Amino acid sequence: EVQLQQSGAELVRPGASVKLSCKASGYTFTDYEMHWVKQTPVHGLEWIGAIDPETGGTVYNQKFKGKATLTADISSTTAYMELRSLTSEDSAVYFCISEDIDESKDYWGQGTTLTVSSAKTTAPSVYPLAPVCGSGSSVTLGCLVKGYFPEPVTLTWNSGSLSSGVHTFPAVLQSDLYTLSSSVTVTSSTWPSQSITCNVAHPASSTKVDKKIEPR
Amino acid sequence: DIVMTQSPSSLAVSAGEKVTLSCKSSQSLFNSRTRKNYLAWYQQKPGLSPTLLIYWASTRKSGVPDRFTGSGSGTDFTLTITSVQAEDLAVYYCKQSYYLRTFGGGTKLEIKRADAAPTVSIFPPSSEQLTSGGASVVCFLNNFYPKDINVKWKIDGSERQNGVLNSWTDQDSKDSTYSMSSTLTLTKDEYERHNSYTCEATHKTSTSPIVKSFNRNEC
Repeated sequence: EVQLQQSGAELVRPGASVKLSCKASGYTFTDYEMHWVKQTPVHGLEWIGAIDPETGGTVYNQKFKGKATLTADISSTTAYMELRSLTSEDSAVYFCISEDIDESKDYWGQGTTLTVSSAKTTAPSVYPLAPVCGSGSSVTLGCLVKGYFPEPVTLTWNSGSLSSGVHTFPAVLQSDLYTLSSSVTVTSSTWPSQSITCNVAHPASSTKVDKKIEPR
Repeated sequence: DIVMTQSPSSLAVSAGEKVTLSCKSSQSLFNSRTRKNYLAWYQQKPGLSPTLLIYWASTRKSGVPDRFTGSGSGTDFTLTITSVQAEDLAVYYCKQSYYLRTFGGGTKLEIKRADAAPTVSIFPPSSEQLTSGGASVVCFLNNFYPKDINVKWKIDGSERQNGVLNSWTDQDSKDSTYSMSSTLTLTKDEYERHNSYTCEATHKTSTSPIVKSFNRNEC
């Protein structure tokens, strides 16, 4: 099974550089070209460049020549992309992509969220939101993920086995700290007789927290 | 440096309808050795990597639903979705691979549906948050349509504007509605100075707002 492994988040200071890594597995590493793509809300997807691991040959989007440098280590089947002289303009999600010789198939990493900032990494506080004290057909529970930095967090319910009736709200930024929430709606016959737990991952702090929703 | 342009940048349709997405390249993508147009289409859903739909401009990737059809040659290409499903909401990107790679600017596909009122739920600070010394009051306005909506907080009967952060979900892939969270953030000291906390949702489905309220000292 072909897999491309990228770190969830990197936080680096403005003016510094960073080497993002992309660990490939499940195929013969030198057979496939490796591409890098930047995603921002403003520009959508931008191709950065590609390296041929066999030859070390590279090619670049004109926009990123002299910003990015692509390399690869064959024995560790890992591709790297170095970004230099970082600005807020470089904060973005960065994907690696392996292009199969079979042009019907390409393989994407999960994307590394790079944040160029001087602010400190802050793990979230995760708070269970049970209903107000005081009955209906169904019940809505919440999970409040407050005061983390940098992005992202991922949130599931019951390890992802509870996915219907779920709403997860994009984070907002305030005073260099993000807050996000999620709601889940179930029937009153399922909660609280069955356990419902929200699971929060904050990759930049290696945080993985579980909060069981308990009645007030 | 081949340039790619997509249109429209966004469009909305009801489920069951057809959509045609256009993509133009600054030069021909046709290779006169392999006889291929090196043009591909990708679907990107929120929070996921893009997935390949069509390559060589018309060859549907195995396992891609039949309703997706690519077409075109030279500089002009089309992605057709012959019957839009609720789960097809996404940004669709074209990508040339003739000389280098270049992505188009994308088309965001949104879905139209009947109006629906929000279901409003209010949440006092958790006891965990209070023991940590903070206090956030949360209101969810769930499964409404259209996306426009207004929230008013009242504290002890009087409007509160400071300290509110609002956040809209992406359109639901199953029922095509929107939801919105509204969070009033106070210090614990400020929370304990007041008693009644109210969130009022005004939506085009009713002239009367939908109101949820609680009193702190009834916890």
